[PDB]
Amino acid sequence: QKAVILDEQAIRRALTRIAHEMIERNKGMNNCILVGIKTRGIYLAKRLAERIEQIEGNPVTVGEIDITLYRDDLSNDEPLVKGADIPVDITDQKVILVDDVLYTGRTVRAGMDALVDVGRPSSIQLAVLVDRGHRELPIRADYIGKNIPTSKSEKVMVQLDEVDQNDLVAIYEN
Amino acid sequence: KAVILDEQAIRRALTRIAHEMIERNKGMNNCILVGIKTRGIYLAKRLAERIEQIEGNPVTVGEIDITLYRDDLTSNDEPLVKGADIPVDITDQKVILVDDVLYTGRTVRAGMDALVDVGRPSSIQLAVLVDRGHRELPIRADYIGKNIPTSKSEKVMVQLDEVDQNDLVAIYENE
Amino acid sequence: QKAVILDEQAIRRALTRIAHEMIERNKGMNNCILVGIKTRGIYLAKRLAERIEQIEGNPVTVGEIDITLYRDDLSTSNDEPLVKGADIPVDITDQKVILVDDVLYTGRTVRAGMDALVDVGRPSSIQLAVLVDRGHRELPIRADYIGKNIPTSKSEKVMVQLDEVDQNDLVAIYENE
Amino acid sequence: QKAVILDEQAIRRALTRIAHEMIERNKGMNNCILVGIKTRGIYLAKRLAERIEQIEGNPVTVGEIDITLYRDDLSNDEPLVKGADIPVDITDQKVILVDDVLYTGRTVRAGMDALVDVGRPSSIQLAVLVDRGHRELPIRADYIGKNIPTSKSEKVMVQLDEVDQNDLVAIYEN
Ligand SMILES: Nc1nc2c(ncn2[C@@H]2O[C@H](COP(=O)(O)O)[C@@H](O)[C@H]2O)c(=O)[nH]1
Ligand SMILES: Nc1nc2c(ncn2[C@@H]2O[C@H](COP(=O)(O)O)[C@@H](O)[C@H]2O)c(=O)[nH]1
Ligand SMILES: Nc1nc2c(ncn2[C@@H]2O[C@H](COP(=O)(O)O)[C@@H](O)[C@H]2O)c(=O)[nH]1
Ligand SMILES: Nc1nc2c(ncn2[C@@H]2O[C@H](COP(=O)(O)O)[C@@H](O)[C@H]2O)c(=O)[nH]1
Ligand SMILES: Nc1nc2c(ncn2[C@@H]2O[C@H](COP(=O)(O)O)[C@@H](O)[C@H]2O)c(=O)[nH]1
Ligand SMILES: Nc1nc2c(ncn2[C@@H]2O[C@H](COP(=O)(O)O)[C@@H](O)[C@H]2O)c(=O)[nH]1
Repeated sequence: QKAVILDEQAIRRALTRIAHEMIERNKGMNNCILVGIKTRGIYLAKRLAERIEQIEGNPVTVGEIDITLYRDDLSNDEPLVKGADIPVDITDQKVILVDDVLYTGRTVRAGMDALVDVGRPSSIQLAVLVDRGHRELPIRADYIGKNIPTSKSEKVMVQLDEVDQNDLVAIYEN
Repeated sequence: KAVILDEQAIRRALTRIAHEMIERNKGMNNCILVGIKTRGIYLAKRLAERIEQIEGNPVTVGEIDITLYRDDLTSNDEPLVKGADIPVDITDQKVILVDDVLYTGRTVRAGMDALVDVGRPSSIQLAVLVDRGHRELPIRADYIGKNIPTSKSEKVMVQLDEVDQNDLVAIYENE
Repeated sequence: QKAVILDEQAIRRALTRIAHEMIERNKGMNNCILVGIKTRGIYLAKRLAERIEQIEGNPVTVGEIDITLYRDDLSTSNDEPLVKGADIPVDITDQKVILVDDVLYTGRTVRAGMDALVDVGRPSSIQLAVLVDRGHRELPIRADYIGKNIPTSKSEKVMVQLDEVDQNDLVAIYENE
Repeated sequence: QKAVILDEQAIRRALTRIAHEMIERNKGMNNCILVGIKTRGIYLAKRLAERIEQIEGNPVTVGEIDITLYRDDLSNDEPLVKGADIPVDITDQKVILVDDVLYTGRTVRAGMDALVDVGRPSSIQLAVLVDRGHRELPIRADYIGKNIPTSKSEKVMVQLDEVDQNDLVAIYEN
């Protein structure tokens, strides 16, 4: 069992709204790059970029960051960057990280630290489809599809058509 | 004096708000916009046109007019409804009130009451271009163009093309 | 079957924090009156008043509002809270009034309370403190002071127990039925 | 000058309220340490620690992080950690960073990086007296004395008695 929170239509409308928020807050998307985290983040980033191209008429560059969980186990797991593929110079550019779910914030901090270390973007923003709460760092998403309250024993399933052959956000037990 | 939104920023805020309204109401079926006073009504019409463009269905726009009444002896004026024109039945429908500036919240409270003498809507939401803070009632906007905390000794000037021949939001010293 | 969200200590901490937020935002609680809604709101208001008296050294006046649900459109359609009585022992004109309730949900109860106060007096402002905000607002109303956000799903509600009313202090979420 | 925002009394009330928030959210402040950034942050952390102990009778440890702005030209400056004095093991502990003003977020990110790398706290929170907006990273304060959006062309003056012989927060055109 699992409670469906967003269906395909609700995902589409949240992403469309997010695109218009990005255009609003960046005053056009000139000099902005989207960088998706991991598989689902990258597909979200591509969906946003296509939407923005359609709205403004200019392409938006999309990069990728890969992040993987390392364990003791010996426990605090640690996400570490395994690779980045960003096809343009980010220095003095606005970078928007994109991910499916925000939870502790540790994945984004790794992504942020990587970008800040390797380039000097003028700013880094964050867009997520879901914020599930329970942050363990002072990190917040600038753009949020849906706030989904959860308990620690719950997990959010994000399905995307490209990866999963369904567009759906649902909450489930472990 | 600061300019806070220029014409382009106003347009992008209203476009975003339209998409927010479609999102949260899951399509703007069974949802009506009601504008407060002159500028709110024009903002409501702008939002309605945008929504029609996005979803392909018209959205009904109503109007509420609200006048300030005053007593003798900074404060104590009371906004009262002086007319409403809502062209459809609002009972069991979602209504979104629309205004330019949220300040004390007293004007919205007068509008919220009025709505309830014309239908029992299933819910009432509020969209404003600017929230300037200093609420005197527990009222909040659900959709906000720009959140702009101000001092009591400041004022927000909202100009709209339909009324003022220019689109702008700026803050100036009340003094 | 319920999850305890706040125990007696966490309720005390939230209310203590709320008292300090009130003092901060009102820059002292001079010319402020607390008005509790229904039974549990009133007891919360009294607790908050006692705390504020302790912090600032001056008593805070507490009033009461009673509010009851009426039905039926007779077609079922949404119930309407109406004010049944109010006991406010001082003049509120030009005073700050803080409404106090246990749980904020649609906002309709507070709108009735607010409409009443604004009608019969002309306070300089009205604020709202609640122990719990459960979400699902149907009106543009928010609490100024909030003990705990406890979002509820469709089948859930929030149980609030207070020592004065329930012989125990606890906030828990439960499945209705 | 352009505006006062907090006088002494307001600073005292905001810090008292913050202390109560910290007791509430951390359920007492057991296994929680405050770390002040730079001179003014450290004085704020000390005021908060003293208040917290008075409320429930439990002492709070205060550490210090020093952070200096490095420049590449004589507006992309970089705050770097110059020193830290953390007097207890922070592994599996909650840490609260404390500063006077949050602006771009880059100072906090440097401080965070300094903690997260050199201890493994269970979480890191942030308390500030003023949030002045214009963030350039997805960083937010958990505790805020006063939320004060500003233009890039104004500065926030924070005066604290320990240093400045006056308590005040004000905005200045600069
Ligand atoms: N689908 C899903 N991903 C999660 C969930 N919690 C964490 N994640 C994954 O882990 C990262 C977020 O976790 P955090 O690092 O913020 O704790 C994201 O890359 C996300 O894909 C969840 O509840 N559901
Ligand atoms: N244009 C402008 N209108 C204001 C301002 N403050 C209040 N108002 C107007 O008065 C109403 C809101 O004031 P409130 O009733 O919320 O105090 C709105 O209808 C708005 O048009 C302001 O600072 N600028
Ligand atoms: N950026 C900026 N904000 C101001 C100025 N004056 C007032 N404000 C904003 O409005 C609030 C004023 O609230 P007051 O305490 O004056 O009622 C401040 O907290 C701040 O957020 C100003 O000169 N510049
Ligand atoms: N104990 C409790 N009371 C509730 C709950 N939901 C609504 N209420 C009660 O109903 C009123 C608020 O409901 P509203 O009018 O905001 O929909 C309050 O007076 C409160 O006592 C809940 O989940 N638990
Ligand atoms: N007093 C003051 N300090 C500031 C201001 N802007 C940044 N800072 C200092 O710089 C840090 C925050 O800047 P950030 O790194 O967030 O851009 C804090 O350590 C703070 O003391 C300001 O406007 N006034
Ligand atoms: N109240 C007030 N806020 C200001 C003033 N100047 C700037 N701000 C705040 O700072 C924000 C950003 O300023 P901007 O970066 O757009 O110049 C404005 O949206 C506004 O909230 C001012 O003179 N008074």
